[PDB]
Amino acid sequence: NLIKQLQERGLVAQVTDEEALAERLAQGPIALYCGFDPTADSLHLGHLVPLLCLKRFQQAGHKPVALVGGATGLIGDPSFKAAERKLNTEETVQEWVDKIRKQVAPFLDFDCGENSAIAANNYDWFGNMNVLTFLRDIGKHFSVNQMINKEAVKQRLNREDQGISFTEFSYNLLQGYDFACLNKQYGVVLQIGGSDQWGNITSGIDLTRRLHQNQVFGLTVPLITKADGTKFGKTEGGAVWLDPKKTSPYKFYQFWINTADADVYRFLKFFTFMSIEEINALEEEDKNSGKAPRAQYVLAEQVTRLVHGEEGLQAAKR
Amino acid sequence: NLIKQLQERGLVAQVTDEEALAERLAQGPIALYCGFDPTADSLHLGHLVPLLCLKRFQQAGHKPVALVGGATGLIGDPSFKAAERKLNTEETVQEWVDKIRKQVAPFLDFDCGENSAIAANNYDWFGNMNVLTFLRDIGKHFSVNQMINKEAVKQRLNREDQGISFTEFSYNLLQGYDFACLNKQYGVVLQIGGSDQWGNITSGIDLTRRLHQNQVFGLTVPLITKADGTKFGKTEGGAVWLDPKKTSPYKFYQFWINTADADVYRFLKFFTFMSIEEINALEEEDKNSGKAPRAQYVLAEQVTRLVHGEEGLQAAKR
Ligand SMILES: Nc1ncnc2c1ncn2[C@@H]1O[C@H](COS(=O)(=O)NC(=O)[C@@H](N)Cc2ccc(O)cc2)[C@@H](O)[C@H]1O
Ligand SMILES: Nc1ncnc2c1ncn2[C@@H]1O[C@H](COS(=O)(=O)NC(=O)[C@@H](N)Cc2ccc(O)cc2)[C@@H](O)[C@H]1O
Repeated sequence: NLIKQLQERGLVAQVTDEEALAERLAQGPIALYCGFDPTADSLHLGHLVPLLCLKRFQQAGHKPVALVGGATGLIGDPSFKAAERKLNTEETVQEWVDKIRKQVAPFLDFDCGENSAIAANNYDWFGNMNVLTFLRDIGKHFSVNQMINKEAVKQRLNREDQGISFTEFSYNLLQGYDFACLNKQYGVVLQIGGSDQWGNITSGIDLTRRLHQNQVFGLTVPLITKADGTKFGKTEGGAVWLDPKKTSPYKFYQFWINTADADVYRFLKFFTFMSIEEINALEEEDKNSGKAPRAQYVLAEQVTRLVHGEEGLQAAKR
Repeated sequence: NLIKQLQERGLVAQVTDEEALAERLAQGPIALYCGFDPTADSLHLGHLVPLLCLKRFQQAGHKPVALVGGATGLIGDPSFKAAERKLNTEETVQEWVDKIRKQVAPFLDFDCGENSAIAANNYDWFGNMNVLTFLRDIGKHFSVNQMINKEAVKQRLNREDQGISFTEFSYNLLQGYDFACLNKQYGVVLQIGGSDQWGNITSGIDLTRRLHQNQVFGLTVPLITKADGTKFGKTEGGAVWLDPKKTSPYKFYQFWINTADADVYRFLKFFTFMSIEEINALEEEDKNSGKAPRAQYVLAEQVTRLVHGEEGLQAAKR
């Protein structure tokens, strides 16, 4: 039902159990979540993909759970990460964490009644948890042998000079517990994220089973990348952030206008909430027409409105 | 000096930096330590070897530091262990810690003067340590790449019949920190133990250097075994404990008095404080004499007195 709708938009990289998941969603409204680690004082285009999916699920009658890694942001996710990561101060991260929680709120409904979104921070439980308690209660459920063969960290253990500290090596467990922890208190039976989080989701699905005996699910979204294969979220000396202070609403609207034809339509399915029909109708429209493709104009006005509202939209034109 | 003296009686299997350690020991009195994890309500003959070396070191004017792993006892040292060591309740380990601590006290002098022994417990700094603090403050200094090639655990990894959990895989770090922690609060520059503890000692030496820029040392005593080869401190009633309640002084004395002629002398160098001379004069004595080797007698006399004193000695004779 819903999963297939997302597949139409091309926002479905993988699914742990496409049938049971599709069935559970049928039985009734479920609660899912997606994590966001503090690596800056603001999120960017890349992050906007998963976040938007949550809203998609919510409009479908589901309850989204946007979580901020106040704790995981202090260790670093090595998932398909070329090299080690910086250990930001406990204060700097806290400052960012508080900026993310507020930057995410507007994107979700926090009072729509039943499926009201909920903001969570893994620091709440990892920020006062003992080390021995962690290793014992959570670590005993992990095999180093299989932790090594996980793609997310594969290269980092085999390769020439790609190493990995014990710090980021345990990240997997942290995000793993998060799933179970959220499932235990909020009944979250689904987690979504980029294709690079598949390994972390898996661990979360497994742990939850041997911890609460609950069949949980995971759904990764494909990592968005420009047709010209040039990553995403970043352009020149400044990755397009969501904070209008780091990326002027005017500079934001311009970024979309500059979208290549080989992407514009694919981007509309990923960053807007337009029915796949009116989107394909727009493509077939720009095709037959001998005029300039108005797809970008649409794509720019849509996203700019979602991130900066009518205000920023009118600001990007003055 | 003292190093070679220990070599004379085969109590030294490995030494990190024999040279530097030699000069340091000569420079003046130092502070060493040896850990003993609570895996039972009592210690056995095997644990007695390293414990005695602490006193031997103390008689040399150095200060021994007998540490009880009130925390590590909850994790489990996998050093050269084929299987996963089951987890004991904090209530049980705590109950064992007290017994071991009081059982160790007698063996060391806790009020002779300056070189008074110290009773340490890693639970003091690991029991109230946040997981996030541990993972980064310590974990960042450890490389999974080299943790995997560690002899102590290389068995549990490169096998398809065995396996190691994240719990015991993180043990090394705990012991590593202990050395650094002790060196920072007591100035402990040396750690001793069985050859199986070499890996844990080394890790504690590099960690101390990376966190305090100090050069500590490590010395491991050979894992004493029986001539035939069978494990040491193991009989039909299980193992030979230092706890009278578990192993009567009578049964304790009989174990020694029944020592093979090929071990009786080594054991005298390992379990007693008789000068290497009188020990050799004793061996030379038995060598050529129609009588029966009185080495066994001497052995059972000495050891039994060190573990159960006069009371337990006269108890074995009745
Ligand atoms: N270009 C892109 N296209 C699609 N998705 C993208 C993307 N760029 C980033 N993302 C996704 O958007 C999110 C960005 O935040 S993130 O720093 O990568 N998140 C993480 O690293 C997770 N470990 C955070 C986390 C998740 C769950 C937890 O229980 C705890 C922590 C991730 O889901 C990432 O996969
Ligand atoms: N038969 C034997 N001959 C000689 N030495 C022996 C022996 N049997 C055991 N030993 C040694 O005597 C001690 C017995 O206690 S133990 O439970 O094995 N100790 C451990 O496992 C350590 N990991 C404990 C530890 C040590 C230091 C720390 O900072 C923290 C913990 C160890 O040093 C062991 O190597």
